[PDB]
Amino acid sequence: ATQLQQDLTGKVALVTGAASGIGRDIAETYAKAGAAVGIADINLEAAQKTVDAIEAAGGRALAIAMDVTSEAAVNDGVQRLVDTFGGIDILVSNAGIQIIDPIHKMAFEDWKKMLAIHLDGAFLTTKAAIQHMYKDDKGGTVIYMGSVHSHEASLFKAPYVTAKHGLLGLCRVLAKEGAVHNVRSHVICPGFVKTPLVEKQIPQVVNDIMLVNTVDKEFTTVDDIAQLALFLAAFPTNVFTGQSIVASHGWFMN
Amino acid sequence: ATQLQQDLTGKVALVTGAASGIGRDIAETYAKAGAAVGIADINLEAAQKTVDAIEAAGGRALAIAMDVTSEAAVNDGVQRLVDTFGGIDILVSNAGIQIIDPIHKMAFEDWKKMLAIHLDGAFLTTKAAIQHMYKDDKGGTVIYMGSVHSHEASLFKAPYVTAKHGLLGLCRVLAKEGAVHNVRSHVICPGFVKTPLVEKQIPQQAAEKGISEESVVNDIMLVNTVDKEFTTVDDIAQLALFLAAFPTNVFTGQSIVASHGWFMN
Amino acid sequence: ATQLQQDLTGKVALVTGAASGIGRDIAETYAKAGAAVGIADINLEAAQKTVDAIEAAGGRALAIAMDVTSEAAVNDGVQRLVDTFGGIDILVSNAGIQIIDPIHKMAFEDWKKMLAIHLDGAFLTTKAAIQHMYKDDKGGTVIYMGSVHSHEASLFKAPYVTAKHGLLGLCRVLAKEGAVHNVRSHVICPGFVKTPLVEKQIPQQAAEKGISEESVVNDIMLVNTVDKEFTTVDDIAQLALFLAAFPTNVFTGQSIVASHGWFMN
Amino acid sequence: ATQLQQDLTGKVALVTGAASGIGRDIAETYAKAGAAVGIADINLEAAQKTVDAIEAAGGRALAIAMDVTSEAAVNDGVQRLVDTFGGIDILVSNAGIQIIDPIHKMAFEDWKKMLAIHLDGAFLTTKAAIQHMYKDDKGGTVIYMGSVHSHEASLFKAPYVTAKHGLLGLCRVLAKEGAVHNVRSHVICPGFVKTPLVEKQIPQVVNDIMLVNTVDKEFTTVDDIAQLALFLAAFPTNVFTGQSIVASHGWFMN
Ligand SMILES: NC(=O)c1ccc[n+]([C@@H]2O[C@H](COP(=O)([O-])OP(=O)(O)OC[C@H]3O[C@@H](n4cnc5c(N)ncnc54)[C@H](O)[C@@H]3O)[C@@H](O)[C@H]2O)c1
Ligand SMILES: NC(=O)c1ccc[n+]([C@@H]2O[C@H](COP(=O)([O-])OP(=O)(O)OC[C@H]3O[C@@H](n4cnc5c(N)ncnc54)[C@H](O)[C@@H]3O)[C@@H](O)[C@H]2O)c1
Ligand SMILES: NC(=O)c1ccc[n+]([C@@H]2O[C@H](COP(=O)([O-])OP(=O)(O)OC[C@H]3O[C@@H](n4cnc5c(N)ncnc54)[C@H](O)[C@@H]3O)[C@@H](O)[C@H]2O)c1
Ligand SMILES: NC(=O)c1ccc[n+]([C@@H]2O[C@H](COP(=O)([O-])OP(=O)(O)OC[C@H]3O[C@@H](n4cnc5c(N)ncnc54)[C@H](O)[C@@H]3O)[C@@H](O)[C@H]2O)c1
Ligand SMILES: CCC(=O)CC(=O)O
Ligand SMILES: CCC(=O)CC(=O)O
Ligand SMILES: CCC(=O)CC(=O)O
Ligand SMILES: CCC(=O)CC(=O)O
Repeated sequence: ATQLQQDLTGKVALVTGAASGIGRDIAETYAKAGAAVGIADINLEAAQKTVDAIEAAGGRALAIAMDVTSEAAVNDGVQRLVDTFGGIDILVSNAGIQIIDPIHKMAFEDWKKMLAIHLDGAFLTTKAAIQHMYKDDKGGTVIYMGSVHSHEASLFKAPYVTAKHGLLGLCRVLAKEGAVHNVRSHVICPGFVKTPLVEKQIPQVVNDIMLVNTVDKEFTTVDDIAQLALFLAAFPTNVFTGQSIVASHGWFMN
Repeated sequence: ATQLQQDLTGKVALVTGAASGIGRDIAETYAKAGAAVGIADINLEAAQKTVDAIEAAGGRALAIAMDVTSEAAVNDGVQRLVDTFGGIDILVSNAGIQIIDPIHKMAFEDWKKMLAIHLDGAFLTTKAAIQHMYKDDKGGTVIYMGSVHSHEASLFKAPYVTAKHGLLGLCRVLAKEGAVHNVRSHVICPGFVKTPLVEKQIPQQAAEKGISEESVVNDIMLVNTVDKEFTTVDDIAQLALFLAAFPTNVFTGQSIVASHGWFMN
Repeated sequence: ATQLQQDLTGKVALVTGAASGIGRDIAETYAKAGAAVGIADINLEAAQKTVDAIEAAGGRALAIAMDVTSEAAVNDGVQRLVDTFGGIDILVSNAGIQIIDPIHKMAFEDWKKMLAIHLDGAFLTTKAAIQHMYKDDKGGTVIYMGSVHSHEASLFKAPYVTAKHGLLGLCRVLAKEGAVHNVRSHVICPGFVKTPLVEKQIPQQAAEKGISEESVVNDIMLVNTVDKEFTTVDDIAQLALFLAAFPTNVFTGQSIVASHGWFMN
Repeated sequence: ATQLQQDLTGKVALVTGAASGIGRDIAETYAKAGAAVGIADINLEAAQKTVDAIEAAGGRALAIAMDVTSEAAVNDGVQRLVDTFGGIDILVSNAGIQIIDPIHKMAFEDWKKMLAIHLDGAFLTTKAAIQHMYKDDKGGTVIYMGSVHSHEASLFKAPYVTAKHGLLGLCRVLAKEGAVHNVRSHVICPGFVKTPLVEKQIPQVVNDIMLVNTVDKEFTTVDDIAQLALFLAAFPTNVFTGQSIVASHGWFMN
């Protein structure tokens, strides 16, 4: 007989985009599970508010100014975490934005900004993290925040769908490369969640366009994603390495 | 901030194939979490041994003689569980066998036996279970035991690969039909696990091919893992408990591959 | 610089379900390309009508009474084609029916009938065909008629979706086993095609739901196409001829979806 | 009864990376089928040699200097084609390179160069092409050159696998957006082909690493890919819009 593992005591996690939404719930969930957590965001003030809440709730956290499009900012922020907490056991590459336009109208600047945040961010944070994890084959976990848009398309989201599909590719290479150093990789693929990234979109409908391909017309929640991220991060074996897991109430059945 | 849910207190589960291997660990893990478990298997005596181990640890279980190929045996055993513990919240359709032969040699009766156990067993237990779960839209969880062989093929396993592919289809239909009744469906897709279904295969293939058992394991069975590791019964029982206990229906219709990087879904 | 190959001169094809719909067009298209075609279907008279149209256009065909659920009927009909035209180069396993009911209402005998036609029919015709194709490693092409329902689910179609998922598995195993004998396998996955199997469904679902036939077509059947278009029998016959005539085994084990953007594979 | 369609008489195609390998066979195949073909390459001299061969073989072609990473070079080259032949009916986005390194060793410059060629090239050529195709809903075909690495990973190819996965995403969005203007999109996914991109790799093995996941230990050929590209380009209906088709001798069964 067995039981679920969820203790991250002694572990150090870095979550990008951790000032808000899904990242913030993953960070606070990891801190409640006993991890020391780096709150990495381009918004340093918002990151420090998250850290203050985590510390008041009895956890350990560090606010890290990090534009994930910048090699220097990624390398310096990972080093700050390692200097502060002694290492890095978990990376969640979660920072993201949305920019909506049809391909024939979309600015090339907006295309490149989307790939810079979603794909360059994923590459830079992965490379920095695994350089530490590969030391003495101690290993670690890398989770990418994908989407149902890793697996299928929607109108007017060309660069987002391109990026979220690409994150599967990066995850699958890291599973192969990382195996020899005890590094496992996963992609979590949510459906729509009522974060600021989405409550933004609703004004600029729920049952008829956004939840139309769910089986039950339910939003995915931040706690759905944070529970799956804790289950993966705490998992005692590398059995899930290379996998994507869709959390979408039946929108794309993987 | 949140945390994992793993409490099945007050829940009733039926696990087919629970005398052995993956099903036995899922049943014992569900009982440890507070579920009452129906142990459904071909022989009452073999099922009763799993019941004995659950009762020794302070859990509640019932041995159910159920050949999942039989409509009457499936209907009668599901009714016995409901009559005993008051309902059914969780079905795990897990009973299986392996018959190995290339298509051009495979006996038609072996093809039919394989689809009956894997596919008719999944239909019959599903239909009997959701009759109860659909009542007053109480709802429940149906888990199918698929495989990496739900998603790709291996030599000499046509009916097995056909069946494990088919179970994704049944799960996807049940996700759509069950939603209005609070029924969620899932497929767990293990890589090789060293149950008796596999431990039998190792000496056999070593002798046929005239290679070491190490070669069978490393160059044939685990050749497409990234790390040359078997999946374990505890891997699959932890995933089954994570899904059975999950507080929302967010995973309904999904397959999750637990294979050490053999087919990256 | 290259060009398409579409010459089947000197080839012998067997198409199951070729009295009607998708199978009839594939058979007539293969004959036009110079193949001799076995028209296999439940009734000799219905199959003979397809043979009549092929002969009128200057082609060679044979009506074969074959219930693909029967091992003896399948073995006897494959032998008749081989005895008549000297061999079998191409199998298209296409015979099918649709039975619509939600899982909780579906008769077990309807589940079993569906898997027998789609899955036992695919095993039996495959095994009988490759006995011949494996001789002297002459080789050949096996095409399964899958569906979008090979890859995703719809309400009330559990056995159909289970079967069409299963055919991907059988195709993937045959790709691995057949390679050493120059046998290649493929699954064609159409969206909705207005054959009699579908034209029957439109009035029926309009009457049950109390909606227009336009609504059945646009809001139910084609709702997940990008352009609200049916797939056609000529779409599927052109893909079948492209695959049957292809000069290399480059597509072996693949499924190709022909669905106007309904499931993008 | 029906038959295969392969006549491109009256049609205008643009193939990127058309000076060499798969692109060159697609271009010459389209020209033999009666299309006027733009031979778009960063190597203008190599492009003009391809054009000379096509013209001597009795076809129509135009050499177009085009770095697909450059918005200006893409827009100017598409306009040159349209000015010369009267429009654009077919785009094959095929230009590519390979850069091999593990994630922990890979230069960030090499990551960005790979995404610039594979993904920015695809975006820029698509946007330019569909602006013409969308005029009076005349429509057209866009084919991306993916890979088995659209669908699964190999060691030491993080940016390539990321890019080829991303091309599925872009194709699936264009199928949805393009449908209202009679534009269809496809991805062709070859396994290994003995082009210069690969005969390069063999020195720097065949049966045991490169063809190990094929069912028959065969290379994919340039004519395999060119036949599939002609079959799609000539297809009388939009039935295959949004689809990827794997041509790999059983390496990844889609
Ligand atoms: N909300 C949804 O429906 C949904 C669904 C599936 C996937 N996603 C993905 O989840 C992730 C998080 O999205 P969210 O909904 O929580 O959004 P959010 O806007 O609530 O949070 C995103 C965070 O990323 C930060 N950020 C933005 N650009 C950054 C940069 N260059 N460097 C560092 N930090 C940066 C923002 O400041 C913010 O704190 C994204 O990758 C998104 O694509 C969201
Ligand atoms: N072991 C593996 O590597 C592996 C990997 C992937 C999937 N699976 C699947 O896991 C499931 C469990 O297999 P396992 O490895 O634990 O094997 P196992 O042999 O240890 O257990 C299977 C159980 O099923 C029972 N069973 C067989 N036919 C039955 C029938 N008609 N009615 C009722 N019970 C029946 C057996 O008696 C046995 O107790 C099967 O569906 C199998 O295909 C196994
Ligand atoms: N029409 C669609 O929209 C569609 C879409 C995807 C897949 N399909 C598949 O295409 C195939 C052909 O269907 P269709 O639409 O042309 O239908 P159809 O009814 O026009 O033709 C099916 C043929 O199969 C024959 N058949 C049925 N049971 C048989 C058996 N036991 N033995 C031998 N022959 C038998 C029928 O007599 C008939 O001639 C089926 O496998 C179906 O599932 C159809
Ligand atoms: N060869 C294979 O095994 C294989 C397999 C699958 C996919 N692919 C893909 O097929 C496509 C063609 O590859 P190939 O093997 O024919 O390679 P190749 O090297 O033979 O041809 C590539 C061509 O692209 C051109 N090119 C490079 N950078 C460019 C740029 N910035 N702008 C414009 N043109 C540029 C080169 O000059 C060359 O003429 C690529 O996208 C590749 O990823 C190749
Ligand atoms: C990917 C689902 C999500 O991130 C909402 C959106 O599509 O903008
Ligand atoms: C998928 C089931 C397994 O790992 C054992 C088998 O293939 O016989
Ligand atoms: C997939 C077969 C089809 O389009 C008709 C049906 O679903 O009944
Ligand atoms: C994608 C297959 C190919 O392009 C060869 C390679 O992996 O470099």
